[PDB]
Amino acid sequence: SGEADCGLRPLFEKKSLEDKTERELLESYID
Amino acid sequence: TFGSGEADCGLRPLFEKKSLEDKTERELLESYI
Amino acid sequence: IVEGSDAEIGMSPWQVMLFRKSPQELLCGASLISDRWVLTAAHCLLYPPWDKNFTENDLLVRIGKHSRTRYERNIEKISMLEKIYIHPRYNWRENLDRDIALMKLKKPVAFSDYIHPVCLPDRETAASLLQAGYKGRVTGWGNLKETWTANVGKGQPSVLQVVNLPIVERPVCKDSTRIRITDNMFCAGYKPDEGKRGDACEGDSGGPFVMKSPFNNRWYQMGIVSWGKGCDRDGKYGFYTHVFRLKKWIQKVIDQFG
Amino acid sequence: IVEGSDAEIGMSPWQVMLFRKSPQELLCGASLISDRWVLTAAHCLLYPPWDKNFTENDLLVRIGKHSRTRYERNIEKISMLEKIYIHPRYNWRENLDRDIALMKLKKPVAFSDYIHPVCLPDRETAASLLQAGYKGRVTGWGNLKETWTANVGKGQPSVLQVVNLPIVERPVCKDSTRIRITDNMFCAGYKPDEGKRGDACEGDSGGPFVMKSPFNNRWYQMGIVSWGKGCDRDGKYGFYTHVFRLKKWIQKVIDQFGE
Ligand SMILES: *[C@H]1O[C@H](CO[C@@H]2O[C@@H](C)[C@@H](O)[C@@H](O)[C@@H]2O)[C@@H](O[C@H]2O[C@H](CO)[C@@H](O[C@@H]3O[C@H](CO[C@H]4O[C@H](CO)[C@@H](O)[C@H](O)[C@@H]4O)[C@@H](O)[C@H](O)[C@@H]3O)[C@H](O)[C@H]2NC(C)=O)[C@H](O)[C@H]1NC(C)=O
Ligand SMILES: *[C@@H]1O[C@H](CO[C@@H]2O[C@@H](C)[C@@H](O)[C@@H](O)[C@@H]2O)[C@@H](O[C@H]2O[C@H](CO)[C@@H](O)[C@H](O)[C@H]2NC(C)=O)[C@H](O)[C@H]1NC(C)=O
Repeated sequence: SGEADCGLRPLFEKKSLEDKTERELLESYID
Repeated sequence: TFGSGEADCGLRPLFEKKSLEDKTERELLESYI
Repeated sequence: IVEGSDAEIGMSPWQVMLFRKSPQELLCGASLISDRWVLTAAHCLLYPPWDKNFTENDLLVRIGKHSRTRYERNIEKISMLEKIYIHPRYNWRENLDRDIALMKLKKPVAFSDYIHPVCLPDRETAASLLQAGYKGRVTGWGNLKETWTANVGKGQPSVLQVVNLPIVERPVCKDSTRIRITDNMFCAGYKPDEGKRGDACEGDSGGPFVMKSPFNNRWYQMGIVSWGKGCDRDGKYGFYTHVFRLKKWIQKVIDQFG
Repeated sequence: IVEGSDAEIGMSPWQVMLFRKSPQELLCGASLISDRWVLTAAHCLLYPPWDKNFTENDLLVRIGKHSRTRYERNIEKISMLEKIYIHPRYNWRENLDRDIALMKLKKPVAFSDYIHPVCLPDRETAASLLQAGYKGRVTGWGNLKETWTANVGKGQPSVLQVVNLPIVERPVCKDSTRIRITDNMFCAGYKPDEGKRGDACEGDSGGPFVMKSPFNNRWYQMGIVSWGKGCDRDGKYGFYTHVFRLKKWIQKVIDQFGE
């Protein structure tokens, strides 16, 4: 088990916090 | 001839000199286009 | 990881460390995809060229870690292996095609701020995110620099390293290697143009290549570090195992042994 | 050389073997351009990355050999080196740009059926022959197969190997490497969708890349094996030191340290 909640980080997505570079990932989607 | 034998460089005694063609030099010649 | 940075605490809770029991040496990286399953690269377990042939007992796993040295009490977790599953069509003789493997932990691991599984992609996410230009994130403990010269001692990271790499166009990388790149793999890495440097090294093999879906905010494991070359004498791009492409197999194994 | 064939006696009479004086070990390949001058790869003599930093007295050279095993009675010649010259702008930290060095023999070697100097291209020969698709020849005692796994033992050729490789287009070459290729070098090799296999290896470094002029039918040394990747884990094409591009330095040295 764990799939229902997979991919969600306790110290980040769960606390509505971003890590220092994930923003950079999102931006790559927008050429 | 800078020491060497410039005047005769590139001509192998056992091939170009004896008018003999080595096994694969033709493959090289064919690539010229 | 070359030109990366220190991972923040709990930034990659699915991070797993593959070890050899004796002598206790860190071998590869891997990812937590559930309480009892761990994903890694096959050549980390079986690769005759480097005298590698491991069985469930030779290995040991460490989850939740952030510092390679310091023991993190009540944070990291060790786990023995119950069974090793290497994809049947894994071709190590030629191109490391289908370079993937599953490892079932003897006992499930408890999740926490430092331990949480990562999602596997579904058709829509793979098709949507696995595109050239898009960036993924690679993490691991491989060397911080060149390892083609002598000595293994230097260049070992003290804490988990992280770096974001863009997905490369299939033809662009097929032209970067004399290695047959199958559909079961994809390349990633910056072209020497782009200023931004950063890359995965051999010691990062088996670790995860993740992307954060902007559609649901969940991190997905799109690939497995199959061949990082940041630390080699040369190597334009890194090779990764296309996870979605092998999901059918991943499910078959899981949907039968646990 | 990987996937090549045995050279014929006297086929590459300008072939030179560079040895470490002690312990005695074969290091690189080289070519005879005169009776006192030998051309080779700079990283063969100096390459800190691999504990290599040789001077004239650390080396020894054998000329006219066809077999590495048997001693060649009245054929091969062994010679010491008076001085070596590594290109001043030789870059070993980044891309082996200007990977070239000259070695002057203690005494002139005598030409024969088995020892003859190769020519150095002029502007015209270079411009006429250094073109994508055109094939050149590579010779050497590098390994016959994969050398990225363990052991160095197996894979050593008993006789000089030879292989003909096509010159590769610069942009195409750059697509295969992350090393900054300069105009003082070129690449060669077949495409993996080969109908033709064959490549130079690390052991062939310093050896010559020759082309026969269809005009005066002489053999010219267009390049120097700088980085052959045939025995490596990967590597689409090899890197050769562009000899004509560096001729001014070659002639300068020869003109200043030779009679
Ligand atoms: C590889 O080639 C030489 C190796 O020379 C020496 O022998 C080898 C076997 C090894 O032991 C190596 O460590 C030795 O150096 C390297 O030599 C050059 O670099 C060194 C280090 O910087 C130079 O040493 C300096 O010398 C200065 C002047 O004192 C010297 O003066 C003359 C040289 O002009 C010598 O003959 C004297 O004996 C005296 O030592 C010092 O002020 C300075 O502190 C330092 O000691 C050495 O002089 C250099 N050699 C020359 C003459 O060019 C070379 O650097 C290296 N190449 C690589 C790997 O990059
Ligand atoms: C990976 O190792 C397999 C097991 O190897 C055996 O056990 C090791 C601990 C060591 O003692 C080694 O010397 C043993 O061979 C290996 O399987 C082979 O060995 C088993 C056990 O005797 C034998 O039943 C089996 O037939 C052997 N395999 C064959 C058909 O050659 C396995 O092959 C190896 N992986 C590969 C493919 O390299």
